[PDB]
Amino acid sequence: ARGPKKHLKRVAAPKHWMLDKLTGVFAPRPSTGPHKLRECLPLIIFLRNRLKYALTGDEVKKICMQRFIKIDGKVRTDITYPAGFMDVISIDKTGENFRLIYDTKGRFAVHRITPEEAKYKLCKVRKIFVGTKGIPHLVTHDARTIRYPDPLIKVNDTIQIDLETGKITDFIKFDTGNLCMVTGGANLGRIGVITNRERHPGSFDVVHVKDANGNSFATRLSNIFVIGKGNKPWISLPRGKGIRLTIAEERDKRLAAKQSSG
Amino acid sequence: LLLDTQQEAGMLLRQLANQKQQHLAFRDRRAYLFAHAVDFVPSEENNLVGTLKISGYVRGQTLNVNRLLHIVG
Amino acid sequence: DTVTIRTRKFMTNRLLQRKQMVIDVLHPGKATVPKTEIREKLAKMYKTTPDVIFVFGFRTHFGGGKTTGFGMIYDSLDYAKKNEPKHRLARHGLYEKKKTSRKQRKERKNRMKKVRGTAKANVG
Amino acid sequence: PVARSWVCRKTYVTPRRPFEKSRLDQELKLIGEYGLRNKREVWRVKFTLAKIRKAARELLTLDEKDPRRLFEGNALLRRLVRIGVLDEGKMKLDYILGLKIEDFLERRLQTQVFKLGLAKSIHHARVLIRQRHIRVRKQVVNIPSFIVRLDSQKHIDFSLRSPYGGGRPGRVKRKNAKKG
RNA sequence: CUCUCGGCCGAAGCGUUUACUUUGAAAAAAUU
RNA sequence: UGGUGACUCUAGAUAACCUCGGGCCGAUCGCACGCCGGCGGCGACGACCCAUUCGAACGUCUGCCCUAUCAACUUUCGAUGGUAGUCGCCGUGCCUACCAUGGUGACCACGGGUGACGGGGAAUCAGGGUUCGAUUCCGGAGAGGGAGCCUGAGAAACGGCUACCACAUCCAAGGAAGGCAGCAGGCGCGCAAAUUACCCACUCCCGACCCGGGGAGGUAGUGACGAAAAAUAACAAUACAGGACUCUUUCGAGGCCCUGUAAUUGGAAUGAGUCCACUUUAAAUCCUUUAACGAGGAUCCAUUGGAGGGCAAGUCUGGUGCCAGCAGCCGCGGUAAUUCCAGCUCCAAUAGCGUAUAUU
RNA sequence: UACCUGGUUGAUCCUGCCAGUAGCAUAUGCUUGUCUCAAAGAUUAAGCCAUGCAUGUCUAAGUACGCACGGCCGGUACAGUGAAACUGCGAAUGGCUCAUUAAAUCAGUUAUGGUUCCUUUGGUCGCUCGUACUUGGAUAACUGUGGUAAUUCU
Repeated sequence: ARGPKKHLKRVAAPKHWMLDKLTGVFAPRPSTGPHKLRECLPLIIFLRNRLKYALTGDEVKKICMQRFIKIDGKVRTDITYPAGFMDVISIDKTGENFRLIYDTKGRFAVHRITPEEAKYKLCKVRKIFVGTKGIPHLVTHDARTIRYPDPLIKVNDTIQIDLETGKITDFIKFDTGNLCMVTGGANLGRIGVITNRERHPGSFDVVHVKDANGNSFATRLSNIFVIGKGNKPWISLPRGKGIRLTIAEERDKRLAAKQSSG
Repeated sequence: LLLDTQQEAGMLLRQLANQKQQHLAFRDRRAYLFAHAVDFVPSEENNLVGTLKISGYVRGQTLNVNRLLHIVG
Repeated sequence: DTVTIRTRKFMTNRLLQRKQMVIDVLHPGKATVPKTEIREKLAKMYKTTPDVIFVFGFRTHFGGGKTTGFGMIYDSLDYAKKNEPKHRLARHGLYEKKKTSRKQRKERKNRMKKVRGTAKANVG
Repeated sequence: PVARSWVCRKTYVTPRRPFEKSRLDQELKLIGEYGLRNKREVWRVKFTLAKIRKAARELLTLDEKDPRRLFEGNALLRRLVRIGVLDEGKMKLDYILGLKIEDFLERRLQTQVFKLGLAKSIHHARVLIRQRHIRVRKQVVNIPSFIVRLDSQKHIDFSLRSPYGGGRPGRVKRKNAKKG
């Protein structure tokens, strides 16, 4: 390539979008944003495929230009604008609020939230540096750089941010005995308490996490995201409680469902 | 190729011009004429035999005058 | 008489000012129903005027009973005008497409590229 | 690059020995039993059964308490009971291997039509299906190789539009009745 | 297998080092 | 102060410097207009630098086909390393100077070949493997051949320019214009491959931007590459023919199913078609849906191969007479030809089936 | 479906090949009623190319004095829509091909503490002690004058 690519094909598109195979040749290339294109929902896919509000791209556009959609309390007119993890989508005309939280299976679930909860979101800190006349800066996974934070806050910690101000409120520190979710990899979308973190210098730090049903699993530290102080989460949790069901048990559940409602 | 419009006929002319020529073996080794205009100058009208004036293009080989000429029919 | 309209996945788009629905049409004896009739029927079901509703994409099943289409009932005619794809507005005579082919207008464009200034308006 | 799917399978394997009397005669017999168009229908059935047996084989090699063996096996048994080839008592993985070609040809629509007294012959049944006289539940079925499931078998009818079913006589009857 | 610092435990070292096996996280979709 | 596994890191203080081919420190626009003469609320363009995203670009580790009728190769012009530098966005023989004499090699270096772009994959297959991967996804490379540029964040760009070589159009004889390995289409090449069609309706992208544009893309057309489904008839009464159940010493006699011939009938059932309409659709077409017409065998007629053996099916009939020919191989033909050309009959596959080639 | 059959001899058992058999690829022959999908100038010539077309673009928001327009009410600086042209941006994507290229590309893996990065997204943008209730010079589009056989020439 001579420069940067602007196109993305439907086949090369990330799987967790749940795109078709025959509708078109091109997937909607996510605009450069606060989230990496591999692990984000574009507004179009969320609006027309998840919620079905719109049928076509034109219809999606006709909503985004009427200025109804607010992502993190700010009106975005771009249809391909990437909304990622812990991201608050607000439509005021219908009076409906959604938060993008990963499903048990590893996809973006349509998770409805109360307007009280829609006022805040959570942020993992990616880096802390001190720059220009002794001013420390947090840099979160949502690219949000916050000047003058708490000196107690270190890397890999989760902060609660009120969206109206853009300022931090209170934080959960990364420690053994805290509730987590996975943001990337094989165990994506699974929730549990941190068991034990082990350090490897010059490599990724493997973190062990125990489930609600006793299923211990591990991940990389870049993929872990703290949520709860002890056991109780700071946000609402999807219909599937984060505990990954095995296939057989899922089948059983399905059967039960079939039986109950006839 | 269909013939309905002058645009369709133009496509046809173009096709007839740029075409792989099947070289017919008999024509190539001899020298021939098609007649564009024919004039008759009788030596004697009572004889009913005279001089012919076949004007057209030579197409085969180089036409030599010493050689005989055959009119088809 | 023997025509029956049923409405399946029904949803109100308040962000589009319409009522979006799936339509099942039962017509056991006859052919596929003309759109006008179905529009009328839907109107009479949903109390509204037939002028505002649009139906599209009716595919009859093999055998010959069910027909499944999509229909949307807008709130106002103005909203319908503002939100609907323009070819579906042309099926009710609300929109008119230009009679020129693509090729012609490409040619014109390419002509007018070549000349500078006001002379772009003269060449056609 | 286009938005088209190039996925497709061949749904039969042609035999290694093209002329062996045992095989030819056997297949002929099968054909005669279940009224089929050519050898290729039989071969299709054979291929499907073979696939099933492969699936069942590649599961038995795994441990009895291996999850894959359990889940997949259960699925397969469910699928083979739901068509009506196996029995609920004999719903164990080993019994799958002891299936025959004819047991899948029995669950064909044609054969069902023949058995259920809608037709008088197998060919007659086939023709009845083709002409669009036979419906399943409410759906008119034109295809005769349509494999009838166990639950769906209890209502195979004569389709309201057909002369045998509801009414309205066909073309020949119309023609003859309008002579004088 | 263990003395050192902290809350019977976690850090500190390991253990001659591999080869081997098992497990764990990563290994783009489509295809299979 | 703060941070890594580790900084010559970030941040702090001091002395200075700061390019004129110069670095920031808004001489910009739109919307509603309102408050103690003076102050203001949203939004658009901006902007040095931080972050972030999209990336790119350089490295590490391990992983390729054939060849020894390629055994030594690399270093005068950088080969391997050191130091200092130049250049470069940065790390480095990347270049220059000065030093050292290294580096690679039968664990196959170097050289040569490849009917070699690399992967993801495909075909075949018990297990192992063998072969293919120009082809729609990722990465790479080039736009006739080489080379050098401008602008730009990003290009050594070719639907940019500049040369030379090779081609090649218009010329008023002075000059000017080129680049289909984009979509059509043509020539040529060949064993070998589609229309100068319609449309931005979807999928998406670009744009100051809900509005414009897009031979990206979609839709048709051509299409027996290949894959899926699937008609070419079914039934009844007769007349035979079998095979059965009951009764008769047996012969037989009955009403029990099944089978073809029907040079016998008989009406029913249908699609192919023909064809209003609807639907589909950007507009259409197709399919689906449906009015009417549409089936008796001289039709709405099924083909390609074969019939000695391999290998399923004729010592049938005529013709030919080691001729013509057939035959993958074994062989057939020289006057009774089961093998040739025909006729008839039969078999295999069946809307497909032969033949040549690559390969498993 | 972990499969073999004919052919060396007076006959036999062998080694052993040739031939058969089945797929899968391209071509091709004859044949072809319906219907759903569907490859398709790669192989040889990365050979040459008539013609048409494939990258252009405007909002409430950079610059309107084109009567180009119906049109305000008239000294109302600019009502509005708006051809053009300046500017900004895009054209480095996409599409096509497979000629080169053999640890080269590429893949998995790791680094950038050794660099750059349009735009988006977030931060920052009276932190400098030293005519502004508004600066200068042009140049298009326009009018008019032309040149050349001719160009997206000037």
